[PDB]
Amino acid sequence: SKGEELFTGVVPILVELDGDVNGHKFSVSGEGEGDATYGKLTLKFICTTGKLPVPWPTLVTTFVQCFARYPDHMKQHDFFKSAMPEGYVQERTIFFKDDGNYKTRAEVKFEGDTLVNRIELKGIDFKEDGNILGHKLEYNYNSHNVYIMADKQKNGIKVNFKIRHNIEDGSVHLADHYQQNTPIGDGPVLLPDNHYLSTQSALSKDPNEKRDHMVLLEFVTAAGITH
Amino acid sequence: SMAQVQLVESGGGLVQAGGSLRLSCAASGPTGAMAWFRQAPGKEREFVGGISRSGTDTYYVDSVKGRFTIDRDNAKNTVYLQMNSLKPEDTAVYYCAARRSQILFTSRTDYEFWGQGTQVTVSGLEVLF
Ligand code: NA
Ligand code: NA
Ligand code: NA
Ligand code: NA
Ligand code: NA
Ligand code: NA
Ligand code: NA
Ligand code: NA
Ligand code: NA
Ligand code: NA
Ligand code: NA
Repeated sequence: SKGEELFTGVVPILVELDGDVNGHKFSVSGEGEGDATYGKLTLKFICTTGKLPVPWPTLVTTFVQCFARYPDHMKQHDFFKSAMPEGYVQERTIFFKDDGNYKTRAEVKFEGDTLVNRIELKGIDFKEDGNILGHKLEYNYNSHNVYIMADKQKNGIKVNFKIRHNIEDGSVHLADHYQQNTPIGDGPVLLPDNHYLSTQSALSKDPNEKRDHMVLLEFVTAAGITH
Repeated sequence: SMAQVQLVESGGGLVQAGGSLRLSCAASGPTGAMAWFRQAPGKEREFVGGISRSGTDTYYVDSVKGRFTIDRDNAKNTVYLQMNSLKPEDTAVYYCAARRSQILFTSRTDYEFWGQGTQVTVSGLEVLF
């Protein structure tokens, strides 16, 4: 395919986020590379406005599912690459149990040879001493299954999953993700049969990075269709 | 899109504690974030300050905040470091550095291009020689 072909090798990534959580404003820039052959994403982010006012792990899902590895028998179900290079809009609402919610709108598209994820994020109704604004999340991440169905209406897909954030007191805080992706271009896209992405992530720190930052590794593989 | 460039440092030199020195650096072509590192003797190269491609993001380590200033000229492909109220502990070999990406990361490992190093010597002696 055409969209497929843009991802046969390593692709550089840029990420830019403008955020407002409970009126608390911030900006993040990140960069790295994706290799959809392995399903691998590696990214580093800094908060360019000072200290991030929310925990880094709450922004992992917001910070490029076109880098998922789709097995060959599933390649006709890969909406994300099929919209490329024109790209897609990715919108979410993320509900933090008994706390506030994020609403995000991103454009994911090629700018030159670089895959760019440009995000606007608005967060409201957070408890000022909740787990999020109180910074009670552990700096880590777990594995999740990302459920994808076509939304033929909108020529795109609808996606839902629940993230498990570990809290420092031993408990777990769920973030209910509702997501829609719609193509930016006018070319045809692949509308998939129901399937899911198996995602796994690991967060770390660059011991030499003086700014508030996050290093993210994601591994993502599609599954749920047989043969 | 950004390419291989060479960095040519100028400025620096010898100064008495409390004085001022300016460093400058010229890239062979356009580049992204630019920064200054320094290597004091028998210590590791360390980040000093830097500036994003656009100039709207700068960052300084705490020990120089308020005394050092950086700015850049994307028309001339240069950057400078104006160092005021210098202290003997600011003595070091200073390196200009750059990266293709616009983003002002601060780890040595994030920078692809390097100057050769320019000596800055700040004398705490009352009589320099
Ligand atoms: Na906060
Ligand atoms: Na997120
Ligand atoms: Na997240
Ligand atoms: Na495909
Ligand atoms: Na996105
Ligand atoms: Na852990
Ligand atoms: Na778990
Ligand atoms: Na330039
Ligand atoms: Na900038
Ligand atoms: Na200059
Ligand atoms: Na570079």
